[PDB]
Amino acid sequence: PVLTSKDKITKRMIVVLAMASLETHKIKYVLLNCDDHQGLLKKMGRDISEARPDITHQCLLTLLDSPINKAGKLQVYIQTSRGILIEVNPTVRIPRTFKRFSGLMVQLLHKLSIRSVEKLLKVIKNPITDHLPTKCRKVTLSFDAPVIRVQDYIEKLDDDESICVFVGAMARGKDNFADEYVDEKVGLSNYPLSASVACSKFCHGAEDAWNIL
Amino acid sequence: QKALPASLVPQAPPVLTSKDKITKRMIVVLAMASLETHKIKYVLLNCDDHQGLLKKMGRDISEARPDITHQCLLTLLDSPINKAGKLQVYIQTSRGILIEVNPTVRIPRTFKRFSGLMVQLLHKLSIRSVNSEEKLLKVIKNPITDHLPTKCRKVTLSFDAPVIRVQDYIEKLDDDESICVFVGAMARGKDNFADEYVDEKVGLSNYPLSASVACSKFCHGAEDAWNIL
Amino acid sequence: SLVVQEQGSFQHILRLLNTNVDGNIKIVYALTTIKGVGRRYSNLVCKKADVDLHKRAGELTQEELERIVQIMQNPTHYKIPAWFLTLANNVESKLRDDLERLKKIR
Amino acid sequence: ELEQQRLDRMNGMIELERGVEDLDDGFWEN
Amino acid sequence: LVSVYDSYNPRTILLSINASTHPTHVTKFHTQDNKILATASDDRVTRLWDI
Amino acid sequence: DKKARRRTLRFYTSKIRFKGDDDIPYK
Amino acid sequence: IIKAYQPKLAEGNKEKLGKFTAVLLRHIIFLSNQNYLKNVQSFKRTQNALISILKSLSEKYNRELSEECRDYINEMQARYKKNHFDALSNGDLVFFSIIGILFSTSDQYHLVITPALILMSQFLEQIKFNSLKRIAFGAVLVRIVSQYQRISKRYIPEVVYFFQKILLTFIVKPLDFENIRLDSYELGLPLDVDFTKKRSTIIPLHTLSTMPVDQCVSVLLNVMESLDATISTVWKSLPAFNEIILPIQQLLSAYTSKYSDFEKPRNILNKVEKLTKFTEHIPLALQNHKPVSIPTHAPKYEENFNPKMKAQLKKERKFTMKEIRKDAK
Amino acid sequence: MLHNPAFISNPFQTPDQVANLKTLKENYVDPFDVHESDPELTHALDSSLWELASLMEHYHPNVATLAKIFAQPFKKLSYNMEDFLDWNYDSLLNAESSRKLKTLPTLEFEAFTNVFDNEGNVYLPGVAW
RNA sequence: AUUGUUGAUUUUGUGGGUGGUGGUGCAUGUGAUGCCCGUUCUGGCGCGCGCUACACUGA
Repeated sequence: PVLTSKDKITKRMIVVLAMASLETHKIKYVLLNCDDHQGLLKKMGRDISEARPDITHQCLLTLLDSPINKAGKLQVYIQTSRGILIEVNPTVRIPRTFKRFSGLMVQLLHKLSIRSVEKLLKVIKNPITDHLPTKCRKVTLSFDAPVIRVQDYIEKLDDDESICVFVGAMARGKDNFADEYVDEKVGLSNYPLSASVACSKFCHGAEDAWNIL
Repeated sequence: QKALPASLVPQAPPVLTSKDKITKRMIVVLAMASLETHKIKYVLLNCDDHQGLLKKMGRDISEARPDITHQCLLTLLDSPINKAGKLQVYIQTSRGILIEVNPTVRIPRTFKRFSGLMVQLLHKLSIRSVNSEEKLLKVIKNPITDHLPTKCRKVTLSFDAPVIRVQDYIEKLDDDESICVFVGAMARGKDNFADEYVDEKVGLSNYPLSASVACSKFCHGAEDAWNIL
Repeated sequence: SLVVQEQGSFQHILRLLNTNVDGNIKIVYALTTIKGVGRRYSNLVCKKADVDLHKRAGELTQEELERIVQIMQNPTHYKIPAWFLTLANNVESKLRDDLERLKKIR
Repeated sequence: ELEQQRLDRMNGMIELERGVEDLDDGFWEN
Repeated sequence: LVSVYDSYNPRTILLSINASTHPTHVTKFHTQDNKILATASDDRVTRLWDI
Repeated sequence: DKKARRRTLRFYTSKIRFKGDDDIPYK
Repeated sequence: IIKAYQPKLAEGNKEKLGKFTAVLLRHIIFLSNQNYLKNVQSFKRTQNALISILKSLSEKYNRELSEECRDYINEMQARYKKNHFDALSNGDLVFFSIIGILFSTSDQYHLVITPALILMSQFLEQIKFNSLKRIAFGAVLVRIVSQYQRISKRYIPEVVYFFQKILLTFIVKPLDFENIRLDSYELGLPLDVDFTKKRSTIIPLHTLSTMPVDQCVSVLLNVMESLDATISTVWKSLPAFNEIILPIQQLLSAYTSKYSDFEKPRNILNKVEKLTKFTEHIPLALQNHKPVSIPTHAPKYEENFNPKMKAQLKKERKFTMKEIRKDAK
Repeated sequence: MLHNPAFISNPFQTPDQVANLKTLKENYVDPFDVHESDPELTHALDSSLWELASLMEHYHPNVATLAKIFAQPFKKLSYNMEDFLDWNYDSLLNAESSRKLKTLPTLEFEAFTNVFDNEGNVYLPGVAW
């Protein structure tokens, strides 16, 4: 079955791509980029370092393509830097190229929902907690936090309970985006990790722990 | 009772190079990579950006996707196994060009800047650091078997092949040896690109997988197998 | 139990003329790293300072180091010999005019 | 906010937001 | 590092061995047997090498 | 005695990274 | 004076109140120096009222107050260099307290606190403490530095040094503490002291100028009440708690042996074995560093790849020569 | 002395190794003798330097930073003693005034009713006017 | 005081409220509507030969 925010009983593995840098801008509305639009972001007065929606695209490609998502045990959420929360249907097959992805998100941010002829991507109302399962472990990815084995962590976790991870899609920043929601922060490797790698690691561990294969 | 090492300052592990054959490592070969240029300036051909040109060439535009090799390189080079200096990557373009990737390279994250790098590489035959103290991407001579380690295990990622646990497979494998996986960066095709080099073919998941996911799924087993963390 | 060597320990790194010089390197070729100091100039400075060229840079004692600095800063005082220490665009325009003239003839 | 700032200053945040390690340049030399 | 040179031939190095990362203060050839060389280091282990 | 040893240690003294998703510098 | 010179009434009143903030502080310390035992209640009404006013000024004129605070710390240091303890007065003890009220003590670096904390620690270590007045002055200082570190809980070695000699001072040696250097062997308590009556542990500041056994005992109880607080808040966390407390166990052990009825050392003592029992004293491990990754170097390349003029001049001559030669032939 | 590698915990270590490590912790005793006069017999090499760890919490910010060096890799070859020997309390205060970096004075949001105790909130209990 | 002669319209010091000829949709214009957040000029090679290096069999 396709896991959805309405269902709260089934054990699942939620990923929240916090601090996602997805914004539309019109000179026509277009998804902002660190390289395609440099002068424009200067005019908006922001840093061009944190103008990277490609980070959020790569995370979705690895998350949606993982074997666990094929098994229907994963659903993704995106918390934009502006505070816009987006729910991603597990069944969606987002565009592989980035330019087609940028065209898809800009449709999303204005139309507030993408429908197919279930909304494949739907903008929802914050806070995240209302949508997350009733019984769930919340963690964040921190370089400073102690390193743990993801296989052991999920195994010692309960069976009726689910796991949320707030992966930071920013290029650089303090790991306090999800601090008030979360109860603990855990490190995943001694070396600093990219957002795409981190969710792929945490994806691979769940598959070994739950024998998704 | 054992005395401590004289110097405990952490040192970066050696950067693996094709010259060194003794050390155990992870070789990943992105076979059937689609990397080719053309004068318009020279541009790395894409399936979407340039559709007429590939029709003029007569080559199918299904098999004109360098973005797959871009995605496979980011996940391979950003993996912890690379950070431990236990992984080196090769790319066999469909045209027959072999590219050796220095583990130390930091390829551009956006695809637009990645394409500008490859035309430089495919013409100048090399890429140098910004500080200019090594070559980060150098085109090398075929066949690949010469560059591989003297004691090395070869395999391909075939969907039809029996599913194995990448963890059990590396653990049961010897210690002086090393492992090559011929990943197909092509979107679709017969898994016979590396048949002449490899000895067997293995499947990793019963479901079909993307190339980036298939290689990332394989390395994470190697890290847990070798305790890389 | 108490043995103190008069000359001193081997210096892995040294600071001469606001430059870091490795001890492992020989004196002449370690001093070459200083800007404005070449191979022959460093050899001559060592010869004037009366330092055995076979020594390593770390092996140098103090007084030899001040002596080298003093020789370098005042080369004349220690008798270091003095010897040791639009139109093209117009031509191009003429060429272009001539080339146009040839194109005119042909 | 005031509580958070006090914790940050407790851990070395110096308001001119530098750090305590910054103050330790040239201190012992002179 | 313990280094073995041919006497009267400083240039060529017959054998170079890295006994330990700590200093090697004593390196003595075995008197009865020519093949084996002894090294004692600040590692506090006196390894017995063979050329 | 401080001045004498202050002189000696002058020669002893020696005056004087991409991570995560950092992108290579633009130009 | 504040009301008559608010900032709005005229230009320049911010500076006038800024200087008045400094002048008010010098008045608060000045009054404390003056003798006030006759009318302690009246003094207590004015002194705290002025401090409450000074707090309001600091919210707007901390910069003017900070400069006066740092000047006074220099003045106390300068007077200490020539007169030693004779320079010190009750005003300094009051001054160090006001700074805690008006400034954030729990900062790793602060303009006013850090000079104050260095200056205070100098007294706890340099001053002789060879009289009951001098020990009582030090007993107040330990309380101030303890309140400075009421959140930070940083380690002050001078407090350890101060507690050792004061505890040994009132037992004079027993011939078992030769590593502790005393500055007066004639302050020992007599064996007839009851140590069961209820003696006030509070040290009033006006009594210091007057400064027998009862005063000695009251000062002693205050010092030990600070010792009990320091153990339970600061030292227990430090890895070297066992090493820090070991000399103090012996001193408190002497008090119990010499005065069986006396209970305070036993309560501090019984607490101490309880801490040492629970705490795990394992070897430390500090050189465990995270592995360093292989380097990462960015690639050099041209954004629009292309497969001085004297060279260009020569290049054009070559083509012009070739045309001429073909034309001539 | 600065660190015993046998006491470090590894996430990959097996459950038996965890049990073995726990027993090792329970049985440890510091062997350093403070009364022994022979420096070759004090068993200091078998002990550990807990005392330098505590100095990382010293109230003075710069002394704490120096103490933290033992927690950092030993890259420096040596430290110039002459730059640390002749310091006094006076020099520390003078050095504090002649600080290269100038900071802003902060204030305390917590409020105390009375500075001294009587003979709501008291800043110095145990001291009276 | 100040305007450009004029007459309290301004100026100065100290505090201080404001996103608003803002958009974009929703409900028969209206909504204590949801959602977010300018002005005028001045410039703009392809195909071929030969030689030298990339060190210790060397400098």
